[PDB]
Amino acid sequence: TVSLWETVQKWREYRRQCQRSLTEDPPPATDLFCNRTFDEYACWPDGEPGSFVNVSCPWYLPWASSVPQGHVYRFCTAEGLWLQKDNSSLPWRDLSECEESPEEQLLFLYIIYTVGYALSFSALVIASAILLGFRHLHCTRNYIHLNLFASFILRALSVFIKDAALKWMYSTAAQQHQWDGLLSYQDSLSCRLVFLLMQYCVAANYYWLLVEGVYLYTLLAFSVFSEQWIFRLYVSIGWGVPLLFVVPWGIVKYLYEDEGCWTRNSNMNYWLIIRLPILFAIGVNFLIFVRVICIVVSKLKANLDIKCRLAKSTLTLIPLLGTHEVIFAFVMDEHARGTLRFIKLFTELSFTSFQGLMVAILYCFVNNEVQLEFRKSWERWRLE
Amino acid sequence: DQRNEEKAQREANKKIEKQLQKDKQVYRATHRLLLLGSGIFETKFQVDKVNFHMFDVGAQRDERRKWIQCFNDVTAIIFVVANRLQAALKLFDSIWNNKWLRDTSVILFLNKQDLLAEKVLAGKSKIEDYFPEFARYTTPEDATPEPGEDPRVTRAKYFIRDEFLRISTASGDGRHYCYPHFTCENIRRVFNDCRDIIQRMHLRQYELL
Amino acid sequence: ELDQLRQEAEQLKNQIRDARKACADATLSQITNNIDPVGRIQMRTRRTLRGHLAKIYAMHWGTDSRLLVSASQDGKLIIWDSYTTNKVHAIPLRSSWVMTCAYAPSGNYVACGGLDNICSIYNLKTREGNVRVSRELAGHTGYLSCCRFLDDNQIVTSSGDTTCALWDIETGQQTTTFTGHTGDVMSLSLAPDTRLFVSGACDASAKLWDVREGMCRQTFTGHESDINAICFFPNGNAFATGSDDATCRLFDLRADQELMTYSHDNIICGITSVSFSKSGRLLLAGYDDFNCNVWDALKADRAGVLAGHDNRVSCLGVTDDGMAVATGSWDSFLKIWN
Amino acid sequence: HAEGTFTSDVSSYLEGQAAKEFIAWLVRGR
Amino acid sequence: ASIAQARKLVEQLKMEANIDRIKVSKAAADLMAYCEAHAKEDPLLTPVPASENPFR
Amino acid sequence: QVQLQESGGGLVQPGGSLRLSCAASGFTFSNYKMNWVRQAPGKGLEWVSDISQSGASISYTGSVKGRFTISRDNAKNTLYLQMNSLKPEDTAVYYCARCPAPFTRDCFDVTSTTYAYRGQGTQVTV
Ligand SMILES: *C(=O)COCCOCCNC(=O)COCCOCCN
Repeated sequence: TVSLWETVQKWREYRRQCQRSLTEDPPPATDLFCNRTFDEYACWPDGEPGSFVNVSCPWYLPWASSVPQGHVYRFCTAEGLWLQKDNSSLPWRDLSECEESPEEQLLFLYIIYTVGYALSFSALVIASAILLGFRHLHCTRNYIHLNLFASFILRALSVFIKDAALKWMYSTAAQQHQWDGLLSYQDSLSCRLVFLLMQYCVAANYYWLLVEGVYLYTLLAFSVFSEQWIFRLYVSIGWGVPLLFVVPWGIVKYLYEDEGCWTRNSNMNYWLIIRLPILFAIGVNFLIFVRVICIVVSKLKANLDIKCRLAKSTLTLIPLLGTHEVIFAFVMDEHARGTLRFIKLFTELSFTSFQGLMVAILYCFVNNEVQLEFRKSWERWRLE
Repeated sequence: DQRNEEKAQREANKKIEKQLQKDKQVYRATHRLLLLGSGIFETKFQVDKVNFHMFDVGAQRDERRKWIQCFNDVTAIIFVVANRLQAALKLFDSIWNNKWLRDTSVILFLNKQDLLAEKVLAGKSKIEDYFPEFARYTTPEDATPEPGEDPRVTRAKYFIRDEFLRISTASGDGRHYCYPHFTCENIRRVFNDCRDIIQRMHLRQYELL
Repeated sequence: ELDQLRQEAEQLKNQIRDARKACADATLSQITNNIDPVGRIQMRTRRTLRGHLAKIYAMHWGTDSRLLVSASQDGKLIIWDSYTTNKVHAIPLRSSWVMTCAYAPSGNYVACGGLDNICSIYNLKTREGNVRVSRELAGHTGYLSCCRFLDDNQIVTSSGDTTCALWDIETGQQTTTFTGHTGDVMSLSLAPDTRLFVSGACDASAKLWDVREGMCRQTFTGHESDINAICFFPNGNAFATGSDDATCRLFDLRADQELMTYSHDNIICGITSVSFSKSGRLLLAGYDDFNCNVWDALKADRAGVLAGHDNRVSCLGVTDDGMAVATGSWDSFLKIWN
Repeated sequence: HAEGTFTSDVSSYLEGQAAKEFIAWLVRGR
Repeated sequence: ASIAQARKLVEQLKMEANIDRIKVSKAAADLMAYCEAHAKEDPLLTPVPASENPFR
Repeated sequence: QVQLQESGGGLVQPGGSLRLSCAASGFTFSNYKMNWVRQAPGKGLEWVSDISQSGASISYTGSVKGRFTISRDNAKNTLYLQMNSLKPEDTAVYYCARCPAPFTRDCFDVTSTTYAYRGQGTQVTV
């Protein structure tokens, strides 16, 4: 839990302590003494001529806990100067004790899901156009798919913005502002709202997958109720229930542990305010998936291989409910170190990024009802 | 002041569309069935809080090809079967293969279980004389006979059922289904079949069947 | 001996066929060979009337060419304002199996009927302001397939019991019965002066009836299957029929025979509804293949298509001013075309 | 969820690299 | 009996055989002349400008 | 005008043979599935046999399989019923009934009391 901001603060305090000393410092009062100084890295006391100076390894160093007992060295060398060499315009320094004794993996995970979210984003805006454009396709089922399609789009865009904000808040322009101790994007509410939008857009996607499962389960439970009433509840559960734990998370993340635009999960306990409600959506769609598959096998064997049809229906139902998540969902970050973490991150990110693509292809493009609407339209267009 | 009367028309329209929404809820929550065995008789019954409206045609001529199209969107047609047996097979065949009833499920009630049970005792003409291929018919091994009855009533029952399933399995195409009964509660059997029909209708919209 | 009677009728049928053959000196396709085609008719959907829950069997325009009643098997009569798409009345029916509806020429009444074997008259101009059943005309032993008002007091109905009836609405009694069809009478069309009407039945036959006398003037054959639809030509001297044999035909009252057949090789579905345009140049026919075809009535060339419906086109009507066409459908929508 | 976890891992890595290029600047004489 | 229905068929056929039928050529010329005298009155044949269309 | 005219009936010894013809007129014969229907003395109309539009799909009532054979000749617009091994219970009036609509699989109402596309019938006595 290192920090740039705490490091720079400590530097100024270390700046202060020795900077105070160099004024108040009692004179060596031995001639041939070496003038004391502060070289932006260490405070060097006046040293006796010809002999080396052993100085405490700076406590402001980020990795300084590693080694309490280190030292930096220079030499008075008895002319009142210090050692210098050709090709160097500085007083010889020896830091070799005090130094700090995968980008590509993370980059590979990034490249995967950036293609996945881009392909999902493209296929989902041209799949919502088909559902919205055709009036015959309008129905309570397609209304729920439209909100789910939009929920993926908000999840895809919020990721694109969030890779951009992480770029903004770790930029060579930004850091130099933060060394200079001046204000940075990181201290703005502009970035904290980006990573509060990314919690809502992720959590709304998980709760619109839940609405898809709950609606399908109520149609197949032979349960008939008000449609007008039921749809208003579903819209307020997909879009509104996420607010009931994303907003409290923002309240807690603002009062407690405000840092890093909220990018870093410092406590790993307030991070449960988002994880547990999401795992409730993950759990229920797995239970709904099992019940729906049991209903399908009952229908299939009532017609007396059924495993080509059963496998097709199982694989078609997985993107709609997001059940690829249960495999690694209970593999909680806390318990997920080492290569396991890689596998958890790879499978989840790669599948979720492409999940919007599956649902667009399966429930819009290859839908027989949708294909019928296109064939009907082409022939009508031919007549003019 | 045409806007004064256009406001009145728009006011009366919203009042109508309000009632049409209440009527839509009732219409979608009721299952309507055609019973084929003054101008039409309506029976309301309710099973497990589900509303069923059964319509039996009366005082219509024996020609059905025009008025039977009115029932293309019932939940199911209930077909009660009493050479009256071959005539019932022909009627079921033309219902099953009619272009407007091709998505309508049929619940077969092979009626007169006791009559078929008593007629088979040396007075059986309706299945033996009219169907000579029944004399070489054997009860299927997966038959579930009722506990206690002649072994020749279960044979006649399954022969009749297979006569109807021969029509229904030819060109079914997974759009409408036949539910044969009385070879093994009638309102419960209609309710269970209607629930199966509704479920299969939903699983097709989700492309799960 | 009915055999001697059965063979005398054979001789009369040959005598009638020879008298018709003598009159067929030319064909309507030869008379109209040198006239210009109507070109391409391209109507667009101007309105879509939404609000019916089940399939629509019947619509009928008002004489003001603005209001229209539609009948749906969800159990509603809806009077629409076609100019503004507003619903004016929604009438719940005792029986939900309605197959026909009529709008009275005065605008004061609507009629409907179906599998209940009853024609029900509804008063639209009640003093209180609600719409109530005025009369229920009972006496048919089969479903009502069509009904048409002569005035506020007379309505003519056709039935699946193979008859047509003329009713006195105030007394509720059947004034006249029109017998002679051997199949379900499926459609009737009143003449412009309402002195005659034609009815098409499921015996592939159409008959012309004298309203006052109660007797059949002429019988028209030529169709191969059941006649589903019938409509007079605007001048009352001809009529068109639509059948299950996938053709339309034009019959003339004074030549007593068929003039055109409106068929194509690609059309193998039955005609559900027919109507003429204001001048009679266009014959519009609804089909089972979800479309409506516009026919050049004088040249028998398909001039256009109305292709907006997703289910069976069940009904079709042209306004009295010729301004618009309305089609109902089994997809539960009405469309206004223009 | 995956997205948050990945973001916290890249965020932590970036913060540590940044804090370990502030120190490097200082050794370069700032 | 079926004889009573067969004798009514003969009666209807006799009354239907003794009617005056004009030529089809004259009958076709009357329908053609009606559509010509009312071609300008048919909005579906000759579309009116959108100013005059109540369904514009 | 739709017209079906049956011929070929008559008196025959039990065990004899007989061939019925149906001359069709007034419709496209090849567009329609055709049926034979009979009415025994005292009984109602009962379906005997049918043949599809091409002539490939053929079916019979159970009590006549093996003995009766139905054929259509679409060129001559004629439907045939060849009856062999006739039994005394085959005594009936035999009707040639056309299906109501063309190009259809279903065939409604051909055994109705007043069906229109059915001939006057021919008497077969055994
Ligand atoms: C320190 O922040 C100054 O930047 C230069 C430090 O260089 C480290 C940058 N990343 C790497 O060198 C990658 O190697 C270590 C990552 O572990 C994967 C195995 N090489």
